[PDB]
Amino acid sequence: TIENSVPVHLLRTGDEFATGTFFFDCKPCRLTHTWQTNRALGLPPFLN
Amino acid sequence: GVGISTGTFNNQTEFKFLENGWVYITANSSRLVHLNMPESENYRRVVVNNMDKTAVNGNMALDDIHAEIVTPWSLVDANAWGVWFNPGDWQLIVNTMSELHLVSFEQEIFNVVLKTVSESATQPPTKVYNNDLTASLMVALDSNNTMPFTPAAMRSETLGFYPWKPTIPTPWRYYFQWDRTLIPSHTGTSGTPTNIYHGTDPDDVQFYTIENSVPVHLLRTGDEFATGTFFFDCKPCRLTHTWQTNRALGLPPFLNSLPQSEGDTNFGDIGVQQDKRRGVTQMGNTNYITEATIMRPAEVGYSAPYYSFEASTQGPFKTPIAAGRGGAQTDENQAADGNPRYAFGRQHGQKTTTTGETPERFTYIAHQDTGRYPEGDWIQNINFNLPVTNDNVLLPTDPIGGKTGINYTNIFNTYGPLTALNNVPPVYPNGQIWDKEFDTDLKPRLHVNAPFVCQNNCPGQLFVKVAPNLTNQYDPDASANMSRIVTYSDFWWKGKLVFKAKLRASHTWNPIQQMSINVDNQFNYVPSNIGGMKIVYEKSQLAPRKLY
DNA sequence: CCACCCCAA
DNA sequence: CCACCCCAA
DNA sequence: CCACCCCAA
DNA sequence: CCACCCCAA
Repeated sequence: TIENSVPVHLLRTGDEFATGTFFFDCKPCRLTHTWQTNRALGLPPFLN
Repeated sequence: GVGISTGTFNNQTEFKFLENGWVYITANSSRLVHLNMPESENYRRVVVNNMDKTAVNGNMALDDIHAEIVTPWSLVDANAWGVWFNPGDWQLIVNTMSELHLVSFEQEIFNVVLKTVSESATQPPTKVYNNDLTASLMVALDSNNTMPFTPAAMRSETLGFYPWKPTIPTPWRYYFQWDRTLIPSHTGTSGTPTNIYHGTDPDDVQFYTIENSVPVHLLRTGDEFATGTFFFDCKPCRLTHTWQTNRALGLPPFLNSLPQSEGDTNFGDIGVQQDKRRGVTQMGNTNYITEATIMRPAEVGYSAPYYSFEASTQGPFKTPIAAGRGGAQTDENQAADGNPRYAFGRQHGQKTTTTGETPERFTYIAHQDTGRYPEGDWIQNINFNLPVTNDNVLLPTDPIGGKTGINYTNIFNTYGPLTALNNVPPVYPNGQIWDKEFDTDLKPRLHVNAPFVCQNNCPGQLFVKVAPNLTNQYDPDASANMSRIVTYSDFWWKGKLVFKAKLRASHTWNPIQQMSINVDNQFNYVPSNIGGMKIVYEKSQLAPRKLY
């Protein structure tokens, strides 16, 4: 129940509700993709 | 310049004994490398298609199709155990020490020599060797590891393990995105299954170039190229093995009855019935508390599919495994617990006074027992109600999928958040030392090729090449590839690898398994009347330890 | 820039 | 005079 | 007067 | 004027 657990701000017309600034502590996302399997790893054979 | 020396030779193994059983192991390997002129001074892109082996509709693990690009640049790898120690040093670190730690690494190249070959077609004809004191050597360091990583240990294209023996770098090459499809097919599978070389996904086109990405240091005769000192930030390696399973964990039963005479035949009986024994089980059905039933804190090692040849966009490839032994090396499956296999020749073991093109190898079998005997398991009904009945138990012998040879063991994967594990021990000589790490957000817990896996960037590859020596005729607007002066160069390479490890104390009563010289070893560690040398493989972790 | 089979009189 | 695919630990 | 199988958190 | 199911980062 929101009424019970969380305050409610009674806004009218001349009222502004604003949050704060929420800082995030999560891991980066990479704009890169890996195209290597298990057959594209290491020192290929030597072609005689 | 060309008058004086640039470096010194040192292939010494220094043991700096510190305080608190701590030692300093600085291995130096100064080998003299030889290198010839690259065929082509041009980069190539080559496709390998052995679709003559993958048609028999039996052979699918013989897929040798890949797309590689050749570089005129000749690489130099020293990422091996055999290059840094001899059979004498190892025995020390193995018998005396407990755990080993990797520290520094610095390479140094000196006494560069470049000679031209003059072919005097006269009778024999004859060959006249000279010095082109103005010639050059092109050195390159990938200090920014911009390029792929090709550990040349995998394919025994390392450096000689005998210092008094001149060696050769490996022609550099790397993978280029090759797309394929190949469906399995047994001896019976009628018609031609499916197998093709799509080509290349335009997305995954990485065409590298050393000239462009990495500086090149043009060395002459009176120039020395030296690296720095590379500090390593990787996890320790343990010179200890765990011999504890799940049946050798905790407080054993209390034996209400003990023998009164000798013999390993006279067994001390507990003296209580299985469905009236006190303790804890992970079952809510039974009342039987057995050494197999009882609840143990976790599970040692895991059980995965064996000879489980997966596949993706590049083609099929086997499923790795990180398991010790399990079962007396008289009862293996050298497969289930994936035991490495090593093939070298003449320059990395094997009898020097040998002949032909046939490697020698060994299937290294560790000491640690986390491995399994997948021929003594079983899956039965929730009701237990044994003695279990057929229809109520799927055993190893019982086929799965209707085919004989197959099992549930073959398709089985018991890896739980309760799986305990120990990394892959060093495999000396041959074996690898340290190996870069995957650039995937999620990373493998441990590698199967190297005891050490660096956490940050690792040493940059040293690419060694010969500079083009040109004649009086050269037209850069020609279809053909000019004609250069047949030039080669030999240079001395030195290495300083630093290790820091701890000394083992005695805590049992029974001596521990050490390394020694038998009447069957002797002539495995000494030259022969002709000067026949070879380095044998020897177990790393041979000293007990407690898992719990 | 040689010391007691290593680093190191 | 090697650090995380550039300059640049 | 209990710390990571010794002395020795 | 948003921090780890309350007051209360």
